[PDB]
Amino acid sequence: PDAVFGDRVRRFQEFLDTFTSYRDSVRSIQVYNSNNAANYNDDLNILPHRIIISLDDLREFDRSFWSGILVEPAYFIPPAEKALTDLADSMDDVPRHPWKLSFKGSFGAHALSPRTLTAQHLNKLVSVEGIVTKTSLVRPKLIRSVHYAAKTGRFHYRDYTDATTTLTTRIPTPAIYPTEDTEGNKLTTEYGYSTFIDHQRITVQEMPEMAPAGQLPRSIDVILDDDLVDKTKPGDRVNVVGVFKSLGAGGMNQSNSTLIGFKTLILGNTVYPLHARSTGVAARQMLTDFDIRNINKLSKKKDIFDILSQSLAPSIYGHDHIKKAILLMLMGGVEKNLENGSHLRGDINILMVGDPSTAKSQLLRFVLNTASLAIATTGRGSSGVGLTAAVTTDRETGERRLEAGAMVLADRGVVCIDEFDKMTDVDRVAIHEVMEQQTVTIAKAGIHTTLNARCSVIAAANPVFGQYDVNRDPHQNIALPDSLLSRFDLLFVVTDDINEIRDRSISEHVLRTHRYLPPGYLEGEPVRERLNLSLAVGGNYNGTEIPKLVTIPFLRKYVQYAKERVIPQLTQEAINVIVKNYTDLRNDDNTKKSPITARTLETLIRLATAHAKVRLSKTVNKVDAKVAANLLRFALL
Amino acid sequence: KSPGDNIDFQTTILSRFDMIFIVKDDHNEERDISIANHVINIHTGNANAMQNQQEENGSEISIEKMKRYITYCRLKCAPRLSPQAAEKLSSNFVTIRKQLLINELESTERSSIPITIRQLEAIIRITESLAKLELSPIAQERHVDEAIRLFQASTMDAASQDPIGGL
Ligand SMILES: Nc1ncnc2c1ncn2[C@@H]1O[C@H](COP(=O)(O)OP(=O)(O)O)[C@@H](O)[C@H]1O
Ligand SMILES: [Mg+2]
Repeated sequence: PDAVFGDRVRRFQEFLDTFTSYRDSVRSIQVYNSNNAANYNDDLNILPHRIIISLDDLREFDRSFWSGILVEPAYFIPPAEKALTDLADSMDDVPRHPWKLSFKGSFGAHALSPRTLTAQHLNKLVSVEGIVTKTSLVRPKLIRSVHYAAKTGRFHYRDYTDATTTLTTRIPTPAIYPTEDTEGNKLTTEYGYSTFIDHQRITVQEMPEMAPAGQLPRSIDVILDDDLVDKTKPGDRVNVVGVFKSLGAGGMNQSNSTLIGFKTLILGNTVYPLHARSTGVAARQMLTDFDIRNINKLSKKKDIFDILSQSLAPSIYGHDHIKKAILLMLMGGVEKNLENGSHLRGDINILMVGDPSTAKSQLLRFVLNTASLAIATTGRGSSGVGLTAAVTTDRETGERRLEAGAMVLADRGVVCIDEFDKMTDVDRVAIHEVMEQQTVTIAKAGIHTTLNARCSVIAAANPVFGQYDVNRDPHQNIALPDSLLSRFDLLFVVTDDINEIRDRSISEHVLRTHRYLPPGYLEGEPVRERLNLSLAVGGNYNGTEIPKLVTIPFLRKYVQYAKERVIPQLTQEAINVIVKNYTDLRNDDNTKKSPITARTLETLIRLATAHAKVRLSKTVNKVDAKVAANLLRFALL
Repeated sequence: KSPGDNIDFQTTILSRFDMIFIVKDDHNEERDISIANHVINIHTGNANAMQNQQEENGSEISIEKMKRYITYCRLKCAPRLSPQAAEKLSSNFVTIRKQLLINELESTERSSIPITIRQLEAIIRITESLAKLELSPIAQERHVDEAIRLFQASTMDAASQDPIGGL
């Protein structure tokens, strides 16, 4: 019993009593676990015993304890965890594992990168952001072994600890695995009564956009324990909060005699996956009730389809039908999985082709910034293994494993392909399978695997002459094969025809767009660039929370809500419209930019379903089918 | 030959550049004499003494001092165009397209060098670049006229070298 330990425990009791949010969070975890246990008893999921703690609240309550948490976490985190366990045990007596702690908030000088991690930060709580490059196999670690002695018919047990389990060092007492009892009787291992805690080690390298352009990168190992396991995949941007620890003896013992130094790693307490641009982490936003009410009150309006569309990229003049197509693609339709395993597409593919300087790349860059899981690729820059997958070899097991390409990484997401015309044919015929079957089949030497590639694709192409020609055949203008043309749901030809009034209006719009100042910025000061890393949970300038046209942060709240919540179902009144329009398009005498197949019918169904998603309707209506039908007519005529 | 016929790459690459210069072989006696005199001045060392004298005078600035000044003006100044400087740009942008439209309608062949909205943003960038020299937070009409003159000297005369862009 240590007196300063008890004093720190009592101080964290006072902090937990003052801030009732953590008191409510412990109770909310406990009622969820007890309700699931009662459901399993009567007729699932379990929540881990750890609490998110704000460092700013602790700093306001007690600056000494906050600086103790940051600077000497070994002396301050175990008292606080003991205090949290005491609180949870005092409340859970009426309805066993000790409670853990996680940390959020500003870290100040402790917000570092793997390059910025130095030996002065050892034995300190640090928050480190980077990219996950390597992850190890999840391995169980024996904590208590249970054994049976058949001669006496009794169960024995032995507890095992290692240096990574405790923040404070302890005298290492290595107790061997018992095969005798104290009297010499044979022991048999009771697998299933023993306890094994999951253990992982990941490598966090500094982000390639925050790393210097010529230097070799710096990384650090992070050890994760039971409930922090498998919260990451390789390629994720992460923020790991944990204690920068030194372990063992750096060769000072006689047996060791070498200059690896003291081995250093982060004992992770907290792992936040971060959303960065063109990464595999999907952007998510926490929806408050007020935002849900705003989304629902916009849903009842009649002009909601012409309000969200024009508010996508208001800094681009024209392309009004393309904005509608991008919105319906972001809604993304409903995927059908039949009882015999046959799959039907839900997502919408858009090809744009036409004259240069027509804001195609700007639209691609907008979709890269406004979509939750958009990944940007270029034509010749990416390759066949670049988009689909590749096979490499890991160091430990020596067996071949898979590296996921851009299409696999953008599963349930968005692929923005610029310079679609300049792509190699091998990667084309790779893309044929992805855009329809929505899967990637790898048949390499020894490995045969099917990966999910459920993706929306936006493509920007150019005509073979550099400029679109009205008098020439559009098949001659695009010069793309028929099978790729059929995959894309909507194909838009954007010609830079020039008229005096239109050039006047575009010139005024661009000139008034270049005269924008951000709020809080001086007239002469340059706008600074801060890279956007968002936490993933689970032409008028003054648009402020749905006055006329919505903000981009609110618009992706609407898209997220419509994607998770409503799953519209097709009905007869939409079916008649889409059947009539499909028959008319199949038997039209007019020449079309896009060929007409049975794929256009499913395009009509997906577009009607996507428009129903905009209205937050559980049913697809006639008005959805007609707008989906005459949106297709613009892309064809 | 056309300007797009002379280059060994796609004509759409030209549209991505803000200012394109076509450097000419003058083939004139008096220009050749002057350029030969200048190169002999450089090789003799008279150019070094003259440049040092002008740097003492101040009509020429030092390279390191220019580098540090460029860094200073890049971090400090970011000019904005005035509203009275916008309508002149919108007129001087639409007159080029008015000439180009009737030229391409008469010829019925598309010009090898195009004028696009990216060229409008290019003239905007030139205008806000001239004001960044003066550490001026406001781009005025006097910068717009110099930007138009610079665009005439580079992109427009190269476009007039194209027979389709001329006429
Ligand atoms: N309709 C338009 N409205 C606003 N800006 C435009 C428009 N068309 C082109 N631009 C501007 O011209 C520039 C040229 O880039 P972009 O048009 O995206 O090239 P491309 O069309 O060849 O992909 C962009 O910065 C964009 O802002
Ligand atoms: Mg482009």
